[PDB]
Amino acid sequence: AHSVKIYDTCIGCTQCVRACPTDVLEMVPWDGCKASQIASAPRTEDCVGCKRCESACPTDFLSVRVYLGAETTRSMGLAY
Amino acid sequence: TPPTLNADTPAPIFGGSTGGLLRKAQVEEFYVITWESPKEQIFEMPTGGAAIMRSGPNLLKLARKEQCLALGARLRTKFKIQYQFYRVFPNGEVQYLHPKDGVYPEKVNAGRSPVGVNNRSIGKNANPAELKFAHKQAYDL
Amino acid sequence: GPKRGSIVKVLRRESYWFNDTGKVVAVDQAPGVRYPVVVRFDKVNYAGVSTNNYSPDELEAA
Amino acid sequence: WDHVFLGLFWMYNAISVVIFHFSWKMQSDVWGSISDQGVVTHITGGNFAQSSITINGWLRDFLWAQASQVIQSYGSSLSAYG
Amino acid sequence: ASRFPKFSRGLSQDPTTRRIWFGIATAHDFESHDDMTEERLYQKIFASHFGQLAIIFLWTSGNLFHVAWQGNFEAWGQDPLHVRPIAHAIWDPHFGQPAVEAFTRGGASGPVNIAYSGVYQWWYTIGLRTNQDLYGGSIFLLFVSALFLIAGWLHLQPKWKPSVSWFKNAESRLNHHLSGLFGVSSLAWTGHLVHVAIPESRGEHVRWNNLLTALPHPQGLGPFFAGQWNVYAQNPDSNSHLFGTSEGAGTAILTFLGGFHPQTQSLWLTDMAHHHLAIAVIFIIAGHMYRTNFGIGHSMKEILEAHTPPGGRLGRGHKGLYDTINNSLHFQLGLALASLGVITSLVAQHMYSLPPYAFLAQDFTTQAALYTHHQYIAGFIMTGAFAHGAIFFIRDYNPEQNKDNVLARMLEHKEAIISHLSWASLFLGFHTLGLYVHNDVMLAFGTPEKQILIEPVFAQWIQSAHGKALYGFDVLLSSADSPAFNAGQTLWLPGWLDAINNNSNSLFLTIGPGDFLVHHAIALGLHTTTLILVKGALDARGSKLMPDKKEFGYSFPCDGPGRGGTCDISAWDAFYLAVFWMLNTIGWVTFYWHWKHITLWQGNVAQFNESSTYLMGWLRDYLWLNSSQLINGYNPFGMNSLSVWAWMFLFGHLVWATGFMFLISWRGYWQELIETLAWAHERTPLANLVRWKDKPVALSIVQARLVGLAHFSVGYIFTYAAFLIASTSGKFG
Amino acid sequence: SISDSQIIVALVSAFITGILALRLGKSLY
Amino acid sequence: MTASYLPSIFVPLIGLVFPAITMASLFIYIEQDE
Amino acid sequence: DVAGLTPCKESKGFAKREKQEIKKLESRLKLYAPDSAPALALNATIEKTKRRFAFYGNEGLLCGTDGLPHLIVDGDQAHLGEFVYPGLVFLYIAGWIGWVGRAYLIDVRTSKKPTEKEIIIDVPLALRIMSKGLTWPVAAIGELRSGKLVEKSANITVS
Amino acid sequence: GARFSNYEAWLSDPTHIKPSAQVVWPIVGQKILNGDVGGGFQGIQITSGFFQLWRASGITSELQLYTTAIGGLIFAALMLFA
Ligand SMILES: CCCCCCCCCCCCCCCCCC(=O)OC[C@H](CO[C@@H]1O[C@H](CO[C@H]2O[C@H](CO)[C@H](O)[C@H](O)[C@H]2O)[C@H](O)[C@H](O)[C@H]1O)OC(=O)CCCCCCCCCCCCCCCCC
Ligand code: CLA
Ligand code: CLA
Ligand code: CLA
Ligand SMILES: CC1=C(/C=C/C(C)=C/C=C/C(C)=C/C=C/C=C(C)/C=C/C=C(C)/C=C/C2=C(C)CCCC2(C)C)C(C)(C)CCC1
Ligand SMILES: CC1=C(/C=C/C(C)=C/C=C/C(C)=C/C=C/C=C(C)/C=C/C=C(C)/C=C/C2=C(C)CCCC2(C)C)C(C)(C)CCC1
Ligand SMILES: CC1=C(/C=C/C(C)=C/C=C/C(C)=C/C=C/C=C(C)/C=C/C=C(C)/C=C/C2=C(C)CCCC2(C)C)C(C)(C)CCC1
Ligand SMILES: CC1=C(C/C=C(\C)CCC[C@H](C)CCC[C@H](C)CCCC(C)C)C(=O)c2ccccc2C1=O
Repeated sequence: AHSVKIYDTCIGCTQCVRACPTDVLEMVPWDGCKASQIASAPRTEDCVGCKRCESACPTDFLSVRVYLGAETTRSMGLAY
Repeated sequence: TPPTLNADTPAPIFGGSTGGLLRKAQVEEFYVITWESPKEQIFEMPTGGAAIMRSGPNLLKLARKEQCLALGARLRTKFKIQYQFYRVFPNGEVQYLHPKDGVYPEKVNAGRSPVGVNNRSIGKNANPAELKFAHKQAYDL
Repeated sequence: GPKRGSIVKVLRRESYWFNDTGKVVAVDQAPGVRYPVVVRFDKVNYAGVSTNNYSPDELEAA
Repeated sequence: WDHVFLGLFWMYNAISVVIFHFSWKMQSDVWGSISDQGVVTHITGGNFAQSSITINGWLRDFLWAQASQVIQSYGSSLSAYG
Repeated sequence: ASRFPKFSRGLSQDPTTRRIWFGIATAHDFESHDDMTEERLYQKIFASHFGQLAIIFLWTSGNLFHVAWQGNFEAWGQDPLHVRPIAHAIWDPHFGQPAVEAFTRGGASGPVNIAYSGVYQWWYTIGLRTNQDLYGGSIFLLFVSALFLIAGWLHLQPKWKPSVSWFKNAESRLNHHLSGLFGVSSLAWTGHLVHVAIPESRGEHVRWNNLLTALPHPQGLGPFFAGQWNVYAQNPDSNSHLFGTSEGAGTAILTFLGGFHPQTQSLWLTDMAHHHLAIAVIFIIAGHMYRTNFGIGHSMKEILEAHTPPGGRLGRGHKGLYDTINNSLHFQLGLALASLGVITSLVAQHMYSLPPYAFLAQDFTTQAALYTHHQYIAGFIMTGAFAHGAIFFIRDYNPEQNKDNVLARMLEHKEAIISHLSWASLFLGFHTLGLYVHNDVMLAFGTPEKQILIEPVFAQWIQSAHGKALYGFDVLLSSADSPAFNAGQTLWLPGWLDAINNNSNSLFLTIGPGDFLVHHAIALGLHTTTLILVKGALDARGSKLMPDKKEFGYSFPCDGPGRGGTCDISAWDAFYLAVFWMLNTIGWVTFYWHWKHITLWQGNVAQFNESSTYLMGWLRDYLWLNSSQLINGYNPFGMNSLSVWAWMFLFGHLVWATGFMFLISWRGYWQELIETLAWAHERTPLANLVRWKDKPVALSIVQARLVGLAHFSVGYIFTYAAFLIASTSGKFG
Repeated sequence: SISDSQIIVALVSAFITGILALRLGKSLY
Repeated sequence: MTASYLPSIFVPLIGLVFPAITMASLFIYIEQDE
Repeated sequence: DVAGLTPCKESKGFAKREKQEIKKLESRLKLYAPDSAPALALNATIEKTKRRFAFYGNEGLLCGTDGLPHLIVDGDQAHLGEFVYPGLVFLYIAGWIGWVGRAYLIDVRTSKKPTEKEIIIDVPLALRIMSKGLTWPVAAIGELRSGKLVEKSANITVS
Repeated sequence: GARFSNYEAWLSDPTHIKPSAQVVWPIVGQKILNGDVGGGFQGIQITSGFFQLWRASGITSELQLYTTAIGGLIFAALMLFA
């Protein structure tokens, strides 16, 4: 239930989606940086808060930001 | 693309473990992963221990989604094996998740919509002191 | 935007290199690029990177 | 690595309790100075069997009592310990 | 809204156990609730204030009733030096016979506690002499608490709710507070002191049944309305007055004598009456300043706007500082907490030097408790003021309205402030530790004459300027020719100079090299604490490591392991770190005070005056020495009255140590432990018939920090309260 | 409260105050 | 102490019964989905 | 005198602080022969104690009610040898250290790999700067007057 | 143990002489760390138990220590060489 956001500074490094261990981030056609690629978070209902995404974007400050919100069973990473 | 359909393919050989399913899998969701292999190797289970996958089709049910993605990334990297995994509800309603449109989320693909994309630089969001008594937070705008 | 090998000072308020100088590498001249200028700095940030791209209206001091 | 970090403190706790046990039990029921006719008086006076059953006993009869040599060692050959 | 927290949906949909915890935590943050508007919030604040007042008055009434029912107040009244005040009785079914015989001291028929809160002297001073008066006060306080509850319920009904625009009427609220709540209350207290307290001190009974009969002055109200006001200061009590009897008592109601009553060693009642009259008149006059609706009066906004000095030295001045303080509740809360925490240290520093209650300063175990209590309260309050300043900066500050005022220029140059606070704290700590360790080595090598002893010449000069004649400075109040001396020679200096030049009370105790070092340690503590709190409050909106901190809120665990590591980064964590330093500073201050006064009361001030200049002296002559009756509260030979403290003391330690458990070990270990504990519970027969509803999870990160700090603080408070009470009351100075 | 009835008076007054606090709490929730 | 039989009536009714019933009430209020 | 302290060469409590220590040393000494290393060491210690106690009285320090010197860090001209006289030389040394370090940083910063010249010092240049750092006040004040001491385009940012 | 120890004196009376094999230079008043251990010696009292080990080994002269010291040094170099 955490809120992921992708600001318009992604240079299409594709590392955010490679790092996320939940299949949350995916690439999308969006012209404007170099290769008409951008990130997209359609499956935010599965992000646990790993913040592996933010630890990969080599932008000035950041282009993908995770905001920890309401906690659920999927986001808590529980298996019991 | 039409999402692949489940079947009754066999399961990898495994002597058991104490890191398997729990009651969460009968009152809530649980996941199942399949793949295709050309021989019989030894692969490390994401729940502890090793198992010998079988030739051709294999099907494995786990307890979380992160387990399936971990095992699938390990497969795609070490064995060069493509895979999918689903989520099954208590009432037997299968839902197809990972290769949602066939292509993995790394490679670009047409017919994909952008979600959660803001048309501004991260350092431009308004302060949290104008949007008070108004549940818009700072960034959903 | 600016010339190649030009020393420009940043104005991006949320930049590690704010009020610091850097030499342009190569500004892309495509029609629809939002941050074409590429500048490399001689001091890494908390993440370790030293190259970053800005828009021409976001950094200039000469 | 973090489990080793956490286990170092419990190893410290265990070994400290062991050495406290040994120190007090030896000074109380083993060592001493015997005089003629056989009379033997231990250092503390055999107060381990009765005073070591309560944490207060370990506080005063071991820490407070035996810590009275180091604190007032100033101006003596045992000053570096103080 | 269908589960335990009905004011939030995020916690309602939480299946884990955390739903419980964060339901009790975010229970009073009315701002961050569901569907909150600026008119429900203010009314909830109003009703909660009424409930708080009700609770306070119920507590006071309970104290009165329990001293009246089980205490020995009447006996204590006629011998306040050879009897112990009883707080209440104890009925513990776990007690043993020796414990009953031990705790049955005093005059009671069973086992009781001894009141170390000083309420006996307070109630006896203001003129209470019988359990009947205490019971009357108790029932009256029950009545007023019931009235406050009635009003609190009333002002929530739809017909009588106040509007949000009524609360923001700052002018009229300040006017009425200043005038009524301060001046009229002080005037009523002056009336009570004149009518009931002073005559009962002279000896004559005065109660409700004869209020309009007995007048407090032989020529009452005549000289007052004729301007001949000195008539009420004709003949005060003399040195032979016995407090309670009429053996050598005067008739003046108001005067300015200064000093202490020679018997009770406390201030003169007439002096308190005169002071309250003066400040009542001052407050009443100062009330009529702001325009309410009568034409005259100020506009507190144009006053703020008018104070931009010409020359742009500090930007646009105070333009806009009215709306920020009016609309934001956290700004007002921070100002209130700071101004309250300064005076709740002022009271602590004053009440021991100038004891205001009869036969105080002879209860050597009560003054210590009062000082320690009030100083710890003041520390917590001073920390809360900065906490709420940070919350204001995070969620209430508008950078567009506050365009270039002083509040914006504080954020504009915060790096300089933090750098200079850092430098001051580093300097103080370096040099204080260096001198203490040098003196330690010098005493260790048997050469005590080679230690750096520094006389506090500035404070000694100040004391000499107050009339002390020990250091021979002879400046401005010891000089017999200074106009400052001749001015107050007729009015109060005969008593002030007499009290301050008597080296047996707490009025400006003498100071030497040992006080210098402790004052510098106190300065270091204050500086480091304000450094932490100011760094937090300033880099609460954002820093170079995380320049969007305002969007994440006040308390959040971290921002991931990336970017080098951003653990413990929020402003709530700055406050959590500053709490430790606050506790440490207050511990230093209380250690200093308690050792100084123990050595004063025993009779050998030259033990503190000589064994404090090094650091082993504190560990051996104060901590280790004064713990001989504490730990001996029970032993294999029996037990005595201090046993309870000997328990509590140890108790403290335990709790304190348990705090470490929550501060050293972090969550990822405990969650991976719970995940197998749940397995073990599920895979056992005869025990899987039961079943948990809330999924068991490890405590959160900020929650773990909070629990750890709570344990640390409770232990720190308890193991020192026990020690300060046992080591003192077990010897009584 | 050296007397006997006075304790009963205190008890009943505390009970009334408790009912008042109960109503206030209900209104606050 | 005038009564001296009230402390034997109240602390058993305030340290044993009062928590026993308020914890049950609060547990029923916590573990309910409405 | 000042602060109610008597001078140390008249303090009747200094005599005891001397004679007690002397007698303790002699009690230690009487456990050996007058021609053995412990006796020589103890006699040296006693002579050092006497030389120390016969210097404080001559300097002018004020002793206390317990027979211990007390430092008047006030500015008193009769006591400049306690704080301000050593404080000035300390400030000189510390300004020396700081100035030569700052100058080394300034010089290194304009090189090829300035980060390399900070884990691997270049002793010739460092020695040159340490040598030239004797007249640091005449250089610091000169850099202040010439507007070369501080920067204005600092790289702090806060969003 | 060979150069700054009261070993030979300890051997003549092991029950009244405290072991000591370390002496301190007199510089800043630390001379008092050289306590009176007995036998005409002044130094810190050691607790390593080396005196008992040497007495049990048969070592009875400071010479027999000197040599072995040199011996150790040789092995040191040897080890380094290897
Ligand atoms: C006087 C006491 C009287 C007796 C009391 C005894 C009762 C027993 C105590 C119960 C304590 C429960 C366990 C501790 C609280 C849980 C910790 C926790 O969840 O902690 C986290 C809490 C809750 O965090 C909140 O968490 C929120 C989470 O949002 C949730 O809530 C939001 C709306 O609230 C949205 O709904 C959102 O979707 C949803 O996820 C946000 O992050 C908020 O910004 C954040 O504030 O944090 C907060 O701010 C902390 C709130 C408390 C701050 C007070 C700290 C003061 C500590 C002083 C030191 C104590 C010293 C004791 C001295 C005594 C001496 C003798
Ligand atoms: C806050 C005030 C306060 C406090 C802390 C205490 C504390 C105590 N009282 Mg008590 N008492 C009080 C007010 C108070 N009293 C008042 C006003 C009355 C008059 C009605 C009494 C009448 C009374 C009697 C008759 C007896 C005690 C006894 C006791 C002791 C055992 C506890 C007990 O049985 O309570 C029982 C309490 C009551 C029967 C009435 C409660 C009084 C008010 C209404 C409670 C205040 C509410 C409080 C502020 C809210 C707390 C909130 C908190 C949970 C967060 C204990 C020391 C017993 C004793 O002496 O044992 C040795 C005993 O027999 N009390
Ligand atoms: C004469 C008129 C008057 C009076 C008496 C009050 C009185 C009060 N108002 Mg109020 N108010 C007024 C007009 C008035 N108001 C008007 C016209 C408005 C319209 C804007 C408001 C709006 C208003 C709001 C919105 C709120 C109040 C609140 C309060 C209460 C403050 C809390 C309290 O009791 O602190 C008591 C403080 C003192 C007695 C002052 C003591 C002085 C210092 C601080 C302490 C010194 C103590 C001394 C040295 C030693 C004594 C201790 C002793 C044990 C020895 C208090 C009862 C608050 C409240 O409680 O809500 C219900 C609140 O939230 N008022
Ligand atoms: C096994 C150990 C043990 C136990 C169980 C007790 C039990 C008791 N002792 Mg006790 N005592 C002991 C050992 C023990 N003693 C020892 C070793 C000594 C030293 C010799 C003493 C010395 C002693 C004295 C001197 C006194 C007691 C008193 C009491 C009684 C307090 C009752 C009370 O006020 O309840 C109310 C309980 C509380 C107020 C504490 C709970 C507060 C909680 C933890 C914080 C708030 C809770 C929070 C809001 C959430 C919970 C809410 C809840 C309603 C669900 C109780 C019968 C007192 C007494 O008899 O008065 C009647 C008393 O004055 N004892
Ligand atoms: C962050 C913040 C905040 C907070 C802050 C704080 C908390 C502060 C504090 C502060 C403080 C707490 C301070 C204090 C001060 C004090 C002072 C300033 C004092 C003074 C004094 C004086 C002036 C005195 C004088 C005198 C003398 C000395 C002698 C004789 C007498 C006389 C009086 C003359 C706020 C909310 C606001 C806002 C937002 C942000
Ligand atoms: C006289 C006297 C006194 C007083 C003192 C005082 C009061 C002081 C003050 C002071 C002050 C108030 C200060 C100011 C500050 C400063 C500033 C503001 C600046 C800064 C500085 C700088 C900048 C420096 C630089 C440097 C150098 C020079 C060297 C190297 C290092 C460095 C680079 C750092 C006393 C009583 C004690 C004693 C007697 C005498
Ligand atoms: C039976 C027999 C045999 C055999 C024999 C044998 C087996 C032998 C062995 C031998 C041996 C087995 C020997 C060895 C030897 C050794 C030695 C001789 C050593 C020495 C050492 C030392 C002297 C050391 C020293 C030191 C120390 C103590 C410490 C410090 C350092 C050093 C190292 C210096 C034969 C064949 C003949 C014949 C038949 C019979
Ligand atoms: C022990 C421990 C746990 C596990 C501890 C647990 C699960 C807490 C539960 C303890 C029991 C079940 C409750 C104890 C009851 C208390 C005496 C009072 C409860 C609260 C009152 C309001 C009743 C963590 O989860 C943790 C997380 C992060 C850092 C450190 C730690 C940590 O140290």
